[PDB]
Amino acid sequence: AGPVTWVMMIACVVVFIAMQILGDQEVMLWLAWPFDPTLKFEFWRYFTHALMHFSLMHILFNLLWWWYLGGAVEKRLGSGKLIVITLISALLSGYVQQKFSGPWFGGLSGVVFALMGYVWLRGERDPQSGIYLQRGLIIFALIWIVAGWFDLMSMANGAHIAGLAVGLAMAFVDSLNA
Amino acid sequence: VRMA
Repeated sequence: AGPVTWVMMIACVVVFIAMQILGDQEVMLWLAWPFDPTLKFEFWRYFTHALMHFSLMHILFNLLWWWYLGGAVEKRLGSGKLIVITLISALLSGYVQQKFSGPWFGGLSGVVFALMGYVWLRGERDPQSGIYLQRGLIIFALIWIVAGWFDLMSMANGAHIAGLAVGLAMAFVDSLNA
Repeated sequence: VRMA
């Protein structure tokens, strides 16, 4: 699909590949959310946590959803919209994951859960936009959230709910200005 | 580590 969808899939592959050459921990040291307030002005970390994945199914499953839902947002709502959904959601989901469990997390699923929230609510309140999420996925999303609450694995439950929430809020606002 |  779009330039933004694709730029983000290449970033996560490039970072994934570095984690394989350098090791996770080495890459985490630089891209993870600030663990020590001294690092708080290293601004990229509020975002870069999103680019890290820790297995191949981790990256594939995330890029999958990201491709499907992100491309749909870019295709219909434009690249500027997708950028804004990505940035605010990586930041806010990172922020809440950190409060939940500290700064050692990564993945794009926070941004994905925002996308699922946006695509579903926007598709429900403003079907005129031309996106919508099929119920089969809104059930898979729901199963996915709660399957993190019970852990059989190691999910970022603060990221999922925070991202999810962000995507419903952004979608609500956007379906008023419609 | 946790996976978002």
